[PDB]
Amino acid sequence: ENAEWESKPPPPGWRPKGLLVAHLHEHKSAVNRIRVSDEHSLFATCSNDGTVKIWNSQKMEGKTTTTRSILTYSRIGGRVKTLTFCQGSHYLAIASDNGAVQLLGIEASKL
Amino acid sequence: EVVQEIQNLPVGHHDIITDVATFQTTQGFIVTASRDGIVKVWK
Amino acid sequence: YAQTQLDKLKKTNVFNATFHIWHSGQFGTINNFRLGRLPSVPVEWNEINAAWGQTVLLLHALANKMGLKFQRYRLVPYGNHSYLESLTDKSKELPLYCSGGLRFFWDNKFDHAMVAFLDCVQQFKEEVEKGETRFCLPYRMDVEKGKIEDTGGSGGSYSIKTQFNSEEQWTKALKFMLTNLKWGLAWVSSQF
Amino acid sequence: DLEKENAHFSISESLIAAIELMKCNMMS
Amino acid sequence: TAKRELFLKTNAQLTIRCRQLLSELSYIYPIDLNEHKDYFVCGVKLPNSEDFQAKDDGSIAVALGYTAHLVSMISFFLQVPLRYPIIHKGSRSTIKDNINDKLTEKEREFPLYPKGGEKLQFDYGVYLLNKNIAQLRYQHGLGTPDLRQTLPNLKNFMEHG
Repeated sequence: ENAEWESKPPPPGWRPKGLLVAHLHEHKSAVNRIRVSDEHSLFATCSNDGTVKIWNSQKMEGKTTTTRSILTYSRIGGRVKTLTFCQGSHYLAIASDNGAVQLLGIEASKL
Repeated sequence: EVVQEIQNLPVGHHDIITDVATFQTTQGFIVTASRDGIVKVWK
Repeated sequence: YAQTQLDKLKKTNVFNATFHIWHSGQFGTINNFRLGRLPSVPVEWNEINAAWGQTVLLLHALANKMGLKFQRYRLVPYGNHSYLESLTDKSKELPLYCSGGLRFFWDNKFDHAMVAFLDCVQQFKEEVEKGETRFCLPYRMDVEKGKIEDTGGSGGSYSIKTQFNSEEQWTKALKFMLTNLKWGLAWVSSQF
Repeated sequence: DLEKENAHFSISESLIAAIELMKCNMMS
Repeated sequence: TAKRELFLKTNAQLTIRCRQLLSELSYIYPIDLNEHKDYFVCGVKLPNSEDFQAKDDGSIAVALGYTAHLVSMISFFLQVPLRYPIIHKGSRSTIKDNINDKLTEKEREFPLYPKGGEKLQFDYGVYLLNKNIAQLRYQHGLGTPDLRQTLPNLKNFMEHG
């Protein structure tokens, strides 16, 4: 009964005007998933080039500094085709097309 | 209830979009990604 | 998408894209600036100054590209105060910019500046036609009096000097000059 | 003469486009 | 696979033409240098942001207008949108700011030239222009050790591409 459908980020984008604030272009072949974990203020994207890039939720504004990924990881291989942030825990999960599933502890506790 | 839709430098994506998320820190943003690797954080 | 972008770019002239010359129906336009002044359609002096400062830059670029050095005047493309400093004698200041509050008795400087620019364009036309007589510009010019003959129609002549002239004829003369510049640009780009 | 001038502008732009296309093709 | 190879072939020619017609834009706008390390656009100076002070204003305004038009044309040819779009007017150009949340609708336009009383707004406008130049320089992979140097960065970008 206590659990809620509301995801990490409640809806404050009540009405998107269509304005753009960043044009992050680093992947090469095809992005096919996006996750957001506001508990750590991060969000992630995988693709078919074998990389799972982690960005920062506070650096997206790019109002002062440039916008670039905080981390990368391309050792699973194959074609990373899904991922999910682990709620209440400081790690991520990914599943390659090799048929491999692995965790990836994110060092967000230390800054 | 069938809600039909009928018709009477572009910043939009130029290829198939594959996801739409929404993260918020102070004012909610929308995140997207096309099949060519681009990512765009709307407001 | 890539094919569409390539097909668009392959026809994008550099000068034409930068300083686009077009018509508004009654105003000759450069980069969407209105080079004219009509009673039914007012034009603030700042817009006219910008239009002159852009036309000066366009003609300066074309002259440097062709290698021509104008006989009797020098073009100085200053942002919004461009002026022709008379080459033969560097004493007379000819500004292609007016500060409003016209005092025609003392503001002959702007008229002289426009006449000198018409002289430079006449020299440009002379070079273009002498190089190749097969190509002919659409309008004719006379520099002894500062006029543009309407060879594209009834043949009425128009003055480029605002003094002694109406606003409508002035705007039409500048439109003819801009058409001259566009066709000259086409020929210059083709020759290279 | 407004229509004639507009035709002049259109023809000039068409000629510029054709000339540039020919230049690019010769480059190729 | 065949169609993908053909697409890459086409993109090669597209970028070739892009640089071809970006090389001709130097026939209109020259960026120059002299021994004292001052920089000139069309022969008029444009020092770094801090060096504006205690100098003539008209030259600075004219140079900044030329720079604004040059950046706008580069972005147009490359098809790269700008986060603070520009409205070229000459010596009286302006740069917008549609992102900042701490401004009214009217306060989002700033002058890229010295103006009476609006010193801080003029400085913020020059800052926005430097940010735009850094954005363009960063899309291609180049760094920006210092953002106060307007022209040198732009000339380096032109030399690189």
